[PDB]
Amino acid sequence: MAGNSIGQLFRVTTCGESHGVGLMAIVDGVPPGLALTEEDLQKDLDRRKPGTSKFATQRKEPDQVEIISGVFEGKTTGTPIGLLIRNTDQKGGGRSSARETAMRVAAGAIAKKYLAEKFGVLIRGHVTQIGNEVAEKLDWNEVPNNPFFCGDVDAVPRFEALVTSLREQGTSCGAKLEILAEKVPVGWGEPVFDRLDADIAHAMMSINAVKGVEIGDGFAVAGQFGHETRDELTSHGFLANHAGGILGGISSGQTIRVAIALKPTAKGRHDPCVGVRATPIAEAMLAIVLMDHFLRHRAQNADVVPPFAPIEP
Amino acid sequence: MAGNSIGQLFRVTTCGESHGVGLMAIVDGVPPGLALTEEDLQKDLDRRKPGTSKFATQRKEPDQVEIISGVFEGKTTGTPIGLLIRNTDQKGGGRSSARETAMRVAAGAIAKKYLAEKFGVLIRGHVTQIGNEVAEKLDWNEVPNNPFFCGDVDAVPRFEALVTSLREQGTSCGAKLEILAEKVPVGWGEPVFDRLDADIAHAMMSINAVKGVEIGDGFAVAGQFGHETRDELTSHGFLANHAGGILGGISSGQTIRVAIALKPTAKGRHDPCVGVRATPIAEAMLAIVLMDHFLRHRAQNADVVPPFAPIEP
Repeated sequence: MAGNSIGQLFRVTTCGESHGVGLMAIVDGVPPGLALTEEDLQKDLDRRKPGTSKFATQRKEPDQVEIISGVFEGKTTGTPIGLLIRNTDQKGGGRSSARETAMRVAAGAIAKKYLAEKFGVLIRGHVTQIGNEVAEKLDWNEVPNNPFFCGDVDAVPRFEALVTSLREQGTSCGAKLEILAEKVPVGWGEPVFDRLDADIAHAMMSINAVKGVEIGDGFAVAGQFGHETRDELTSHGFLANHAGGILGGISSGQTIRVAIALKPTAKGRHDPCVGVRATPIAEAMLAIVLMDHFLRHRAQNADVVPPFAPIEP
Repeated sequence: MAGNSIGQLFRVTTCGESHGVGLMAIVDGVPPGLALTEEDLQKDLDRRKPGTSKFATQRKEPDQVEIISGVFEGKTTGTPIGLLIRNTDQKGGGRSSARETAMRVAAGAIAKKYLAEKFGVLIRGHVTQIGNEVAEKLDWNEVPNNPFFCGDVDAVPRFEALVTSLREQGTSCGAKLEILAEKVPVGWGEPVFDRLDADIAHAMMSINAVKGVEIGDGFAVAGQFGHETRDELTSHGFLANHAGGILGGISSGQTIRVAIALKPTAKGRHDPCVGVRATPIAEAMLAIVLMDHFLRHRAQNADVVPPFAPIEP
């Protein structure tokens, strides 16, 4: 069955079998005035498989999302937004689990686009590891350039070789993704039980191969020592973002760092690392949580008193 | 300034400031007929101090939980159960935060008893690592013999040396705890968004200082390769809980394995590794989610029927 809803104020409620007739979502709480169209959503959808009709050799135009309510004349009305995908599962039956993820990613798209305009929040994820290959550096312009979402232009070949290797031998490997949210206003999160890190973990943990979630330095913290605050020299600065942007479960101000670990996954099926495909959904999940908490934080302000630096519309 | 509640069927709602008059919870959803008095709760509350006789230079009584409603003649009636702790702030000297943690432990104590009596579920935690010291073996008998919740009697010496140093040096260190849930029935959890692992993670992260949560093999999984090897005479059995007792977001029937990483914090009240005192609260939170998913699982179906299982009173 299903626990098919997520969010208090930004709410996504869904349904649909991968083999069923179609897939649906109702998304509540998105304020009126947001330019929004189907294309905005597909573009994130189609990001899940980074091919055009290019990617799978003879693949069709993919199944397309349709906005059924909530948008008037290109803009959000501020009523509940309905999404539909009709499954053109072309007329033992298998199942492709990109259909099971669609509604999340279409909804996250809505929360991304809203948070980018309003705040310039930018939510982006990259695979740091596949099995025994690690990326060692980050270049945002590189992650779209290779089919692993890898920020390290020199590991891409090494990742590529490991994928080529596994394919040969009827195996598959684990993955670790990092997702970041930047330009996130301070103060979001709801201790005790709805800390921003908690909802994040909750949300990420809805993705299927996930075995862990961490925030900031995450697990390394186990081995660390409390050597961060009392004495400085003249130059130094302790913005290492050890907390990964959440402290006491409310946003810092700093970028938000979350990592997750996806496990290995069971004609030639080119399996081998389905985990990299989780990036756009991991990005989706984070957006959905931040939007929810945006709305909660606003609902708890009689009205605003900044603070806001030289302004950066 | 709170999101002060957790659960859908087993629901726990709280309030109380540490220097407020008192602390309260209202716990919803416990079936009638569980044997319950204040003592079943203090035992758990008083476990935040592995030694209560074992204290630095003086100890108060301490502070006693009172059950306000939902029990008759020693038994849950099935009505919401009210809990209160009146702060004897005493009307400085010694100040502790054990207070923001009490209603959680008290309510976990309840979930825990019900699970223990009904399904014989066993939820215990142990500290696997403090700073640079790691414990190797687990002997449940050891766990309450030391003040570290440590299951390895050869690590106790080392943990003691480490902590004794750090306190005189004035340094704090992080910890890593493992919490286990044994004899948990198969079936529990609610995908897509309320998977058991998602709600575990969510809950673990309400504990301050947690920077990571992992299920089963957890972060090891990024570096792993996949198959159920193999077809030959010796090959590894599926029940090595790689999954830590959750599959596709629902309990497997295997033991539930959860690890969390807690970061270092910052007269003789110096907390070098407060992380170890989090063990009872991680037990409570795991009990609270389990209890919740039990009821939700009951609610889902009209008729329970085999497997025969172990449902042991």
